[PDB]
Amino acid sequence: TLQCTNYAPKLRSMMRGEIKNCSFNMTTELRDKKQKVYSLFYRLDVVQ
Amino acid sequence: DVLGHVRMAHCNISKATWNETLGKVVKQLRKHFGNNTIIRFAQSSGGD
Amino acid sequence: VQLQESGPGLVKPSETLSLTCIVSGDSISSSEWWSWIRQPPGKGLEWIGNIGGSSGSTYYNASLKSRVTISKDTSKNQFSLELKSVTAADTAVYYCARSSITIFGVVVLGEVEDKPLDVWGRGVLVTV
Amino acid sequence: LTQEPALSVALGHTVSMTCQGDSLETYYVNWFQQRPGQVPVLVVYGNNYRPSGIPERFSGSWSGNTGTLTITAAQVEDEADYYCNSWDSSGTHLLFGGGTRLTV
Ligand SMILES: *[C@@H]1O[C@H](CO)[C@@H](O[C@@H]2O[C@H](CO)[C@@H](O[C@@H]3O[C@H](CO[C@H]4O[C@H](CO)[C@@H](O)[C@H](O)[C@@H]4O)[C@@H](O)[C@H](O[C@H]4O[C@H](CO)[C@@H](O)[C@H](O)[C@@H]4O[C@H]4O[C@H](CO)[C@@H](O)[C@H](O)[C@@H]4O)[C@@H]3O)[C@H](O)[C@H]2NC(C)=O)[C@H](O)[C@H]1NC(C)=O
Ligand SMILES: *[C@@H]1O[C@H](CO)[C@@H](O[C@@H]2O[C@H](CO)[C@@H](O[C@@H]3O[C@H](CO)[C@@H](O)[C@H](O)[C@@H]3O)[C@H](O)[C@H]2NC(C)=O)[C@H](O)[C@H]1NC(C)=O
Ligand SMILES: *[C@@H]1O[C@H](CO)[C@@H](O[C@@H]2O[C@H](CO)[C@@H](O)[C@H](O)[C@H]2NC(C)=O)[C@H](O)[C@H]1NC(C)=O
Ligand SMILES: *[C@@H]1O[C@H](CO)[C@@H](O)[C@H](O)[C@H]1NC(C)=O
Ligand SMILES: *[C@@H]1O[C@H](CO)[C@@H](O)[C@H](O)[C@H]1NC(C)=O
Ligand SMILES: *[C@@H]1O[C@H](CO)[C@@H](O)[C@H](O)[C@H]1NC(C)=O
Ligand SMILES: *[C@@H]1O[C@H](CO)[C@@H](O)[C@H](O)[C@H]1NC(C)=O
Repeated sequence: TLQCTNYAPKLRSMMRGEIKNCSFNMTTELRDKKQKVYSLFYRLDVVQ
Repeated sequence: DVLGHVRMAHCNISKATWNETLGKVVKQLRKHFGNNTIIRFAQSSGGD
Repeated sequence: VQLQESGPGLVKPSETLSLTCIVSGDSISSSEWWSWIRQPPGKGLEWIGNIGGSSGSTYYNASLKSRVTISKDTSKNQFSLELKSVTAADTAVYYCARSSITIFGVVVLGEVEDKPLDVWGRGVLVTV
Repeated sequence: LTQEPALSVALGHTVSMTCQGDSLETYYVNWFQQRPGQVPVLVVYGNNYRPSGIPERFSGSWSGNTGTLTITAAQVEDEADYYCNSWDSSGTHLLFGGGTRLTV
């Protein structure tokens, strides 16, 4: 599960809403740990 | 991160070159569809 | 670019006020918004309304809208504000101003930014 | 829009003037300065851009649903009313704060 917001909330070009800033836990090298990763995704690759 | 403004990807085609290319295509289509047939081009409709 | 304004100055209650904004060194037909702003001595800068310089589209202040008309004359590069039923609340300094649009990318893709009030005129003080 | 009615700072000290509203999620805060009796000017616009002619002391931030104008080491020439100006969410170009009275 990703938690996402808009990358550029104040943008009026055709790119408004196209890039989302998503947060997720992922995995790490050791099975006991988790991390927090922030990354940008394109709207076309992410489903609500 | 985006190191500057967020801009949309795009492609440029010269208008005069395309207009001549398309006219040539129309002439070759007329050879199969008729000298007095109207040849219209339109964008793709359905699908992904 | 410089902006200048003129008008009747003192009017009586229920009379209609007509203010004219003129420009120096510009052309109103550009893709810029032109606006009128009201500032009475005890308040801040309260927008009156605006008109698009290139298209004629207008917006108005909803509490004022029904009694205010804003128009532009492409000829002579001029704007005017027509305010009906002028009352004591209108004893304020009137300003004309222009917005501008900056460009960082492709114009046809909307890759522009707003700069809402780049140049201000000196304004005129009216009384009622 | 709501903003601090007044701020009092010693000469030579930095100030931070903050405005808040609902439309600031989608619009940038445009900071204006009006010295009493003078024509107002634009101080900060868009994505923290500075118009030519404004000293480097004036800068700001649009984080969250607020906007902040920071004047580093405020000078006597900066004594003016300051206003946080932005557009309304309906598209109407008016949403304007009461103004902050800055005394140095
Ligand atoms: C397909 O074809 C289209 C055209 O149909 C073409 O679009 C054009 O793209 C270029 C960018 O590659 C656009 O160029 C921009 O134009 C604006 C406006 O130009 C005015 O001002 C300049 C000032 O030099 C005049 O020379 C000009 O004649 C106009 O009066 C410029 O403002 C842009 O400059 C900014 O970005 C530059 C990036 O290199 C910066 O170097 C420059 O300093 C400007 O910086 C911005 O950011 C700064 C941040 O600090 C800020 O301080 C600045 O104030 C400013 O905000 C840039 O030159 C051109 O306008 C587009 N044309 C149209 C019609 O949209 C596509 O590129 C083309 N694509 C392909 C693949 O072929
Ligand atoms: C254009 O629209 C704006 C609203 O966006 C109108 O502004 C409002 O004007 C009234 C009249 O003065 C303000 O009420 C007063 O507020 C002060 C606050 O210090 C208070 O002391 C007074 O007793 C009175 O309550 C109101 O606050 C203000 N609202 C804003 C600025 O958001 C404006 O009047 C309209 N213009 C015209 C010509 O009608
Ligand atoms: C995605 O959003 C998060 C916040 O929700 C950004 O992380 C913040 O970045 C600012 C600096 O701009 C820091 O001051 C905050 O402390 C950060 N918050 C957290 C929780 O780390 C993150 O940078 C955004 N992604 C991108 C690519 O900019
Ligand atoms: C990551 O996991 C923690 C639990 O350890 C959870 O509270 C947090 O919401 C998760 N992050 C996301 C983005 O779901
Ligand atoms: C593509 O770029 C070349 C330069 O590398 C230029 O000569 C040509 O005209 C460009 N084509 C279009 C359609 O812009
Ligand atoms: C070019 O475009 C125009 C658009 O009106 C069209 O009428 C014309 O047939 C096209 N082809 C040529 C060769 O001009
Ligand atoms: C179309 O015109 C060509 C001449 O360019 C002619 O040879 C051909 O027979 C014509 N076809 C019809 C169906 O009229």
